[PDB]
This record gives sequence, C-alpha cells and structure tokens, in this order.
Amino acid sequence: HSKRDASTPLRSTENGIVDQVLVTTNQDGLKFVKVRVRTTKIPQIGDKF
Amino acid sequence: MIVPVRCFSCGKVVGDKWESYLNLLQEDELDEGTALSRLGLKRYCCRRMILTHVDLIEKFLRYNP
Amino acid sequence: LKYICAECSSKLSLSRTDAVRCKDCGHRILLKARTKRLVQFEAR
Amino acid sequence: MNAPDRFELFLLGEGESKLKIDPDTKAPNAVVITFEKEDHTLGNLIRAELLNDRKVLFAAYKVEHPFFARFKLRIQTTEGYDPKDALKNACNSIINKLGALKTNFETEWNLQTL
Amino acid sequence: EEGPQVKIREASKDNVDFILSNVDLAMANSLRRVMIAEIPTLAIDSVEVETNTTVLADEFIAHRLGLIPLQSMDIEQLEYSRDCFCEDHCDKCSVVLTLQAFGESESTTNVYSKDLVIVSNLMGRNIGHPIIQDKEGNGVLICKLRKGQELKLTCVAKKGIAKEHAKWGPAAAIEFEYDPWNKLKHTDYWYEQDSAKEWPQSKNCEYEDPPNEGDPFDYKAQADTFYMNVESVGSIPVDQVVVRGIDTLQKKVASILLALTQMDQD
Ligand SMILES: [Zn+2]
Ligand SMILES: [Zn+2]
Ligand SMILES: [Zn+2]
Repeated sequence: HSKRDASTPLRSTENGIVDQVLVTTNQDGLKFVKVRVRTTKIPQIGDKF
Repeated sequence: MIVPVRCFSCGKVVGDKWESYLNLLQEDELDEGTALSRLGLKRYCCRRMILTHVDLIEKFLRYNP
Repeated sequence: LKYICAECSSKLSLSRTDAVRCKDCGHRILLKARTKRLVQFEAR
Repeated sequence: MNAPDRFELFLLGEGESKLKIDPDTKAPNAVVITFEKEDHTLGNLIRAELLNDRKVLFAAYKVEHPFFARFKLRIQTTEGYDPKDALKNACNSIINKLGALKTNFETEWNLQTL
Repeated sequence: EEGPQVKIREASKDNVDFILSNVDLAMANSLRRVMIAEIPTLAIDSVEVETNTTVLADEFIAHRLGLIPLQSMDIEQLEYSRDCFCEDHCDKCSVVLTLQAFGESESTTNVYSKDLVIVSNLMGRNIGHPIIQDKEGNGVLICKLRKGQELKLTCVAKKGIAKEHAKWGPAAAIEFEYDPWNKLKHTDYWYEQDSAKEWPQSKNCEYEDPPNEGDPFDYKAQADTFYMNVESVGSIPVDQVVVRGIDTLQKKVASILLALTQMDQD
C-alpha cells in the first residue's frame, strides 16, 4: 500500500453521460483535466416554473 | 437549436415544414401568417410552434470542432 | 490510448509520459476520443 | 427519479388481477369492483351504460388518485338480479353498439372521395 | 345498420370530418380518448449511436428520432417486444433501420427522415417505412451537418401505445363539439352585454335548428349529435385511426368480459 487514493467520484445524487474530456498541462507544467458530464433533465412534478 | 419535429400541444408534424416555411417567406415573399396558413397550420399551437421557433443550429455550425 | 487536438483535425495516440502538445500544431488543448463500447438511447 | 414506469398504466403488475369484486357492506345487494390498469375511458362508458339498465338502482365509478391507473365501480341492482349480469349486459351492449358503429363508419367511408 | 349512425361530411388523407348520431356522450368521449392514446403504432424506441460529431447531443437526436412517424399499417401483425419470446428484439416484434450521414459539400448537409434505411427483414408486412408527406420528398428534418461532421447510428423501432409515450400517437388533434346552440345548457356563457353577439357562432350551427324564444327549456333532452374531426399524422390512415380506435375500445371491453368469465373459477 504505497499509494493514497485521490480519485474523484461522480455526484452522489446526480447521473448522466460523460460529454467530453479535456486533458491539458497547466501554466506551471502541471497535467490537469476537466471532465464534462451531460444529463438531459425532463420537467417533473416539483420543477419550478 | 433546431426546428422541433412535432407540435408539443396537439402532436402534428412540423419538422418537415421549416425549409418550406423559409422559402414561403423569401421566395414567394409572403408574410408569416399566410406562410403558416399554406403549410396547413390552422391551429395556433402549431402555428406558434413554427413561428416562435429560433433556428440556433445555423449559428452552432459556424464552429469547426 | 488515443486523443484528438482541439483547434485542428488531428488524431494523436500518445499515451502516458507524453501528453502535450500536438502533432504539427503547437497548442496544448487535447480532448479524449469517444468510446468504442456503444451506448443505447431510449428514444423518448 | 421517483417517477413510476409508464407501462404500469396498462400492464398488470406482479399478482395484480384485472377485476376485484367485493361485497358492499353498506347497502344490500350492492358490489364494488376494482378495475386495474384502466382510466376514465372505460369507467365513464361502463357507468353510463349501467344507467340504461332500468333494473339497476345505483351505478358510479371513481378514480381515487390520478397517480395510479385504476378505478372503483359501485353497482346496486334490484333483488333477483345479480350485478355481475348487469355489468355483463352493459359490456355486451357496448360491444354491439361499437360493432354497428364500426360497420356503419366503414360503409360510410366507402362512399367517399379524395 | 341498427345502432349509432355516421355521416362523413369531409374526407381526405389527413382528416375526416364526420357526425356521430344516436350515441351516448361517454361513448363518444371514450372513442376520442382511445383514438388519442390507446392505439398501437410503430416508432423508434431504441437508438444506438456509433459516432456523433454533430452539434446536437446524442439523446437530443435520439429524442427527435423517437418522434419520427413510421409506417404502422400492418402493425397488428407485429408484436410487442415484451410479448415476443426472443432476446431483446427480433424481426417478429421490432423493425431495425440504420442512419449514416456525413458532411460532404462545403454547404450545410441536411439530414432528413428519408435517409433512414430499413435493415431488418420486413418479410412482407407494410411497416417501418418513414412517412414523408413532404413536397420535395425529404420528410422530417432530423439534423444539420457542417463539413466534416458525421452521424452514424442505428434505430430499433418497437410497437407501442401513445399512453406510454406521445411519440406513438397515431392522431394529432381531434375536433369535438356537441350541441352548438347550447340547447342542453351545459355551458353558462360569460358576457359583458349581449351573450350571443360576443360569442362567435360555430360552423356546426348550420346543421341544427335554432331555439325558439317562445319555447321553454327542454329538460328531458340528452346529447345525440356529435360533430368530430379526426386528424392523422401519417402512421395510420384516418379511417383506420377511428376504426382501430373502435376495435381497440371494443377489445378492451371484451377483455373485461373475459375477466368476468374467468372469475367463475373455484
Ligand atoms: Zn398543435
Ligand atoms: Zn493541432
Ligand atoms: Zn422479438
């Protein structure tokens, strides 16, 4: 056990489909990532209008 | 976005009438009312469905990705 | 695995220990390619 | 999220029977029948056809909650007349009327143009 | 015949304007409800997307495909996937049609409903073919591709009821009106001065006799004459819309009758 986990979990209450993943180095030369997840929401009982 | 396929209210198909509508506006030089009338959109819900729509996909296609 | 650049129509396959930048471009914005395992859609 | 399946509106669940006939305890010679996976379309028609039978004292349907596709139908007939027979007669009458209506609509359709 | 009477005032490929005579209100209403919802129809239920580089989202396009009107003529000799003894779907229950589109010209490459190509085996049955009432023969505008954009997907269409989803709706708007002169007094008209001058006069008023002010209110009168106009979408012909409506109502009554027959088991 030489590694600690620093993984990022999907929102506990949300769900959907991974829309698009972006991998890019930072200004300080740090490999960072932005993951966009897409979910279609349909008007339900309780939605505000 | 893009022209809705069918009318929300009643359910009449309108997605096949968008380009025809545009042509009736630019080619035959009619007003929106008559153009909507000729396409068989008598009920004001479908009439709304086409008249109220904004075709945003044409602006979306301007990007290269 | 493989990736695809943002502001050009390329198809990089550089895995780890590579990353940025891009083949014949210069920009460091890399997107990931679509999965092969297809996903269904309840057309409703 | 908590929204029920759509097919639960017309597909009978696990163990759910179509009709639930129960002896009414209020008035004598009465009955309450629970219709599953059916809405106003059937209830209104059946109830309206049970008021044509002059040997039927009471006939009323209701949907206790719009969430669930089901309705209760209360029928009270005269003595010496089982209410199930009233329901059957009503149903058969409906079927006959609909058959005649279909035939008439077909014959009237064949005589058209465009 | 002997029961209710029909009088087709107008008839076309898309609409049927007729008059129901000698009928109870509940039967007319229920007929309308059945025609609106409970009528079998074929429509895209499943969409498998391979590649999608278009602007629109995946389930967006999928949703648009769901609303595409398909040929549901011989739908009665097609079967529900929930009833078929196969795995997922087959040729006895579902109709599979592919869609491959790609930006070719510098101009915008439109993707219509005509581009859908039937892959599954129809084996004789008239089914699956996308209705095209378009004048140019294109049909429903599905999407728009740029220059190098591609849309590769497959569509499994299954038999469904409009009660489950409005995409399986065989009819559009059903016009319905009884007693144009309010002789039954089912409606208390709202007004500011004159009740008759403010409220427009219905067309159906040309098919009934106006009330006499010297005559009192007819309290023993019911509703017999009904003016209807059934409009189809294309999936099912109008005559078959109302006819299969009748058959469906009658059938689901016969199911209740059968249930009563079966409840006699000890
Ligand atoms: Zn409409
Ligand atoms: Zn590049
Ligand atoms: Zn099958």
